[PDB]
Amino acid sequence: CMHLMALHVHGSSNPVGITGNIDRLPMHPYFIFKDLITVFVFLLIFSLFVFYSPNTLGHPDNYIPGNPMVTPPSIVPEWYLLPFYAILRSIPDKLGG
Amino acid sequence: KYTTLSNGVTVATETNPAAKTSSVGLFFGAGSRSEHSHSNGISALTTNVLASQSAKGSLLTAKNDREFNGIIAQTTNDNITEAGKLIASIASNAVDIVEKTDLTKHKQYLSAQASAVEADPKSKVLSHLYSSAFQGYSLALPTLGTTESVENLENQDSLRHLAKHLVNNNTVIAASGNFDHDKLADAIEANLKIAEGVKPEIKPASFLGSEVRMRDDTLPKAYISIAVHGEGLNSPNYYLAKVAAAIYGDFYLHSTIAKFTSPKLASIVQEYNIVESYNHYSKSFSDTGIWGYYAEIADKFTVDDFTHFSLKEWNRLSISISEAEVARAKAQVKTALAKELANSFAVTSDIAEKVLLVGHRQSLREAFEKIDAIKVNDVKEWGKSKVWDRDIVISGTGLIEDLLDYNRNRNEMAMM
Ligand code: HEM
Repeated sequence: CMHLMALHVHGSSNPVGITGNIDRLPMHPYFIFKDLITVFVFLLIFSLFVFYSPNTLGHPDNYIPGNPMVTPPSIVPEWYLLPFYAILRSIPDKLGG
Repeated sequence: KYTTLSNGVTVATETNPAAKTSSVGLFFGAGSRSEHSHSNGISALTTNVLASQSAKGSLLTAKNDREFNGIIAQTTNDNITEAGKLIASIASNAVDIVEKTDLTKHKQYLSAQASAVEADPKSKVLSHLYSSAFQGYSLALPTLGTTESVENLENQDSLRHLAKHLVNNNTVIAASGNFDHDKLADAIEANLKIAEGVKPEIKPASFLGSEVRMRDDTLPKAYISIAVHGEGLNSPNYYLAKVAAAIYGDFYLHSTIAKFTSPKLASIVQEYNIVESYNHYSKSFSDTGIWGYYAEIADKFTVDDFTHFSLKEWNRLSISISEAEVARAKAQVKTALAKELANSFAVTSDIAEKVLLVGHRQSLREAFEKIDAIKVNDVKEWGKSKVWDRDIVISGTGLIEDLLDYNRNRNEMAMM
């Protein structure tokens, strides 16, 4: 909500970068029906994942109940946190990491 | 009363003993609608040249309408016959008058007029609305032409225009006032001598929903206009279209009756003073029309609110118009028709327009009888057919930043 307030105070930018004030459009007939294209594409891909191969993004080892006495061969976060995890390992010092 | 003289020209007169002044004029159809982009404004220039001739005491004026043109010689009743001869002469020597004419001065006059219609905000808005609505066809052209096209006209162009359009089959002598019709007809017959020719084919035109925005932020108001494909002079809904327009009627915020005018839109727009003024109209051409409103909004932040409320009130046309509104509209349209037909100049112009463009003129009593036959269900049927959910043409001049683009206003035409 705070994000949307800070967006509404000054509006959104443009692919051209220049000021949009010269030509601005309402949102109900425009960019709500573009929002619907984007939403339905999102849901279509989301269905291709959820219904078909839903565990592709996850890691199989997560289906083995947690056991502190046996560490798995490798520890990786869920995919979207992998970059930062990599950074964490790039720095030797733990505090540095 | 009608009399077809020799040459086949028709003299149509509406004589009334109570007329204050008399008028007689020759109209030869073929206004701007008969022109094309390169030679636009030639009809107005030719009519101005003819009307600039010596008046012999009468008042010779040019008409310059969209679809027809003519020269009208107003004069007191007893002088009418003389005026008759005058215009007859002016039209029997039209080619000579044009040839001997230095079009310079007349062209600066016509350019001044064309600038005038491009400065008066309502004239500019309505001209742009007509141009965009019928874009691609001759009917889109200005009545008086553009400043760019007027300066490019020459005598040979006017001569060709006269030869094509100033023919017996395409010309009518209209008259009104207090005089004997036979005397005027005889006086004109002895003096009228114009070339033979077939009535020029009237060019086609088709409405096209469109939007034109001349946003000038330097103006003090927002002059907008919104209209749908109306009813032409031929359509039997003509008076029905006028009744539908009058249902919403006029409004001027600063007028005393602004707080008491019947139309619901007037009461709606005065709550926050959304609009400064507006007027609903049903412009009717020979075969097509524009039915809508013009409006001037002072507060630049309320153009969208006015458009929303006006189009909602239009939506009411097909659902919820009451017998009170229909009766008021009928009475107001009858009164407006009778007002438009008081001045002898207006009566002559009306006779010429009708006789040229529809061939027959319905007397005022016949028009009253036709209007009084309208019921509320007829108005709602017309609203369903022509107003409900039909494409609109829009125009705006200044401070129209708040005039939301087409789709908003167009979708307002069908939401309940
Ligand atoms: C639930 C998460 C979020 C929501 C619902 C959200 C909401 C929105 C919305 C509705 C817009 C306008 C549409 C658009 O410009 O794409 C927008 C734009 C934006 N998003 Fe977000 N946002 C979220 C997270 C983020 C994050 C994490 C960042 C950056 C770290 C971010 C940066 C921006 C910026 C800078 C804009 C303005 C774009 C522009 O004006 O060009 N947003 N956001």
